[PDB]
Amino acid sequence: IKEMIEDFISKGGLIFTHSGRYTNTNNSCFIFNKNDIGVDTKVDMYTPKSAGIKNEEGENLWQVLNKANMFYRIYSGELGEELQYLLKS
DNA sequence: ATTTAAATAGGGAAGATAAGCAAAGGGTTGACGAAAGCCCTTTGTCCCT
Repeated sequence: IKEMIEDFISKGGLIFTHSGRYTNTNNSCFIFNKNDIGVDTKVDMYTPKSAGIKNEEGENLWQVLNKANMFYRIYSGELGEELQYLLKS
């Protein structure tokens, strides 16, 4: 999923768990919390115009990153530092 | 204006079953998009001659 991670970081590409776009659309205020991520915490992601890339199944990065608790699995660092550094950046 | 007070209201048995509750048709349309790129303009800012 590195070929989709670098594509999302080549775009605007922000990841948050607290935003203000759910109240007013013209906000663009994004907050990521460090003390709230757990074993089932789901996060959201923003890029301009919601541009994405499939994975030869019909899934973007958001559909991959929330299924089977993958975000904690890259976040805790059990998949190596090759993708954990890209996730932390 | 006056006009009475006491005693008591029954026990029993039943309250029917059979049949069926239609069929087609339809259920509106129009407004309520941010981020980025591109040219054009109108006015701060320094200039000379």
